[PDB]
Amino acid sequence: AVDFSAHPWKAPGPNDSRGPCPGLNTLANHGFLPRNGRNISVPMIVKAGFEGYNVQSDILILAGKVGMLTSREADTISLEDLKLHGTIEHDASLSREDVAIGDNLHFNEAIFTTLANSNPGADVYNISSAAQVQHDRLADSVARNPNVTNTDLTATIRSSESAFYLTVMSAGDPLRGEAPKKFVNVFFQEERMPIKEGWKRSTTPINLPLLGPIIDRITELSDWKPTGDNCGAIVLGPGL
Amino acid sequence: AVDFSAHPWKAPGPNDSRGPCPGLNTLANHGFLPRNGRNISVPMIVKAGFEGYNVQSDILILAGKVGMLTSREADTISLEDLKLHGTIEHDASLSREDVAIGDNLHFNEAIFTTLANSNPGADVYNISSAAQVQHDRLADSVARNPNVTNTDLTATIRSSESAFYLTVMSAGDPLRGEAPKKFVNVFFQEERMPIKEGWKRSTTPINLPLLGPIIDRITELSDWKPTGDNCGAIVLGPGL
Ligand code: HEM
Ligand code: HEM
Ligand SMILES: *[C@@H]1O[C@H](CO)[C@@H](O)[C@H](O)[C@H]1NC(C)=O
Ligand SMILES: *[C@@H]1O[C@H](CO)[C@@H](O)[C@H](O)[C@H]1NC(C)=O
Ligand SMILES: *[C@@H]1O[C@H](CO)[C@@H](O)[C@H](O)[C@H]1NC(C)=O
Ligand SMILES: *[C@@H]1O[C@H](CO)[C@@H](O)[C@H](O)[C@H]1NC(C)=O
Ligand SMILES: *[C@@H]1O[C@H](CO)[C@@H](O)[C@H](O)[C@H]1NC(C)=O
Ligand SMILES: *[C@@H]1O[C@H](CO)[C@@H](O)[C@H](O)[C@H]1NC(C)=O
Ligand SMILES: CCCCCCCCCCCCCC
Ligand SMILES: CCCCCCCCCCCCCC
Ligand SMILES: [Mg+2]
Ligand SMILES: [Mg+2]
Repeated sequence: AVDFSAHPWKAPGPNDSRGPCPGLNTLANHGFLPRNGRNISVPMIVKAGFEGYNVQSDILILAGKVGMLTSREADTISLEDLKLHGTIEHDASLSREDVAIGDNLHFNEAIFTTLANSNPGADVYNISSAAQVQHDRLADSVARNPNVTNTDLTATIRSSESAFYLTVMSAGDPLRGEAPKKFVNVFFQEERMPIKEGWKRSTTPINLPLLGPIIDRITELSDWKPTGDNCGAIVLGPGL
Repeated sequence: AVDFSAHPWKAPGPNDSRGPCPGLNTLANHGFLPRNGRNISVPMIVKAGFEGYNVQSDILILAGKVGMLTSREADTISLEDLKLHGTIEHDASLSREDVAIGDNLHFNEAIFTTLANSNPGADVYNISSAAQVQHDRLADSVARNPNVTNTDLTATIRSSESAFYLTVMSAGDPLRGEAPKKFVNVFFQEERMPIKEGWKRSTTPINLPLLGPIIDRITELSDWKPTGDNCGAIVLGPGL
């Protein structure tokens, strides 16, 4: 049985590995993944994402094995390894800076302002607000980053990530594609499960069939267009 | 200290998974990897390649983790999974057909004829013969396959594979970049270590520093040019 009371939030120490992903960082901060953020396998991620968020193995195996490429080890990563630019890590993040013009690893409040201020007049973020934020964040990178990369692949990953915050931090059925701002804000700003605030793990499995139409709708509403190269080539390992 | 008498060749049975790679197939056929070809992890590949061939973890971790993408499992593959087109598997193979116009999985004697007939008048294959074979195999694909994919990435993989047969099946120092035809022919045709024929595991470690200049020289001598977009994008998982 999973006992959330047995999984308290603790702030990471200075030598606990944390990465650019709030999903995995939050799992580590609650001990669903190792609190040190090290020696993490795809099986560990699969189990952690299921226990913490009811996210299913389909998306976690797919994403997990791509993430494994970022380390030099046979079958594990440190969470910090995931910052490797151009494997999964991309420009026009929701809460991090572009690597060419800043820190692509740590939560940045100034970047996060765009998301925080989205969906004015409501107490939830939803698909249309998520799309607007993606549009605005990409425009910011195009304006300010002379090395900006924007491809079909980065755009899809970005929509996947928005679909994650909308589903995993939902109050009701994750199908609805909306999440309380108070929950999503805690998730990004503190990398904590907002238990005190009333959040509970989804009782509905979050899998590719559920996420797919949400992802596609976020993309559609974001008014995304190709801007240049558009080759969806990933970096296959570190130090190439 | 490896005892190859403890690792006899046995023909694969009808339920044994085999893939497009003679290196891994041969390891399975000698029980360095599971003879059934199933539930193979990157650690297993690292250990197997070391024990069988003296191939080091640098190349096997890098290649292994890319290979893991081809399955639906968290941290293992079946050898047959590696046939997934556009992850590692490519057009203009040495011993398989292009997927668009034939069987990209099984050894094909007619394809192998080009390699078998290379370096006429010597009893070895070497860097210049390997380069000629790559040139000729690519020309064949460009002639006969309207869907040919030929990129910096596929060209590098192809030269890596040639460097592998030249080094792993060598008689003396793998550094020399030459291997007896009688050894290489058995390797491809029977997916067997040619022990009876006089082959022994290299006493020199085969790693990226050793392979790199061989790879680069094969490419240089092959009179290579890209096709089309030259997009080095890999397929990130099955059933996309
Ligand atoms: C399934 C539960 C997970 C959730 C809820 C989740 C959530 C998120 C969110 C919301 C972001 C966007 C952060 C931003 O734009 O500032 C993100 C980024 C990221 N995630 Fe995850 N994630 C999960 C699993 C994974 C897995 C399994 C990996 C393994 C590769 C991963 C790797 C990353 C990376 C590398 C980024 C940085 C992308 C970027 O913004 O540049 N995530 N994740
Ligand atoms: C252990 C030492 C290795 C050797 C000596 C070796 C040798 C070879 C050779 C010679 C080929 C070319 C076959 C051809 O063109 O017909 C090949 C193809 C291939 N190898 Fe390996 N290999 C090794 C390790 C690996 C590993 C670790 C992976 C992935 C886990 C891998 C995946 C492949 C794939 C997918 C192909 C097919 C590429 C193609 O021809 O389309 N190999 N290998
Ligand atoms: C990582 O985890 C594996 C599996 O539990 C263990 O055998 C190994 O000793 C660990 N390595 C480190 C760095 O602690
Ligand atoms: C998101 O919320 C806003 C404000 O409540 C609303 O106007 C908009 O239609 C919503 N979008 C979706 C897709 O539910
Ligand atoms: C980034 O862009 C600048 C300005 O065009 C250029 O000088 C530099 O070489 C680029 N760097 C990369 C990472 O390609
Ligand atoms: C082993 O491989 C089979 C398919 O051949 C798969 O169903 C099974 O889950 C695998 N198990 C693991 C996790 O190694
Ligand atoms: C090959 O290319 C043609 C033309 O671009 C395309 O219609 C077809 O679907 C492709 N695939 C195969 C394997 O024939
Ligand atoms: C390969 O062998 C042939 C025939 O012996 C020889 O002409 C050629 O120079 C050799 N090339 C290399 C790279 O040693
Ligand atoms: C954090 C999300 C990572 C997801 C990686 C792969 C999913 C994206 C779309 C599917 C693969 C890309 C080719 C269509
Ligand atoms: C199976 C052999 C190679 C497949 C993956 C190679 C990874 C990308 C190549 C870049 C560096 C390796 C050789 C120079
Ligand atoms: Mg980023
Ligand atoms: Mg092939």
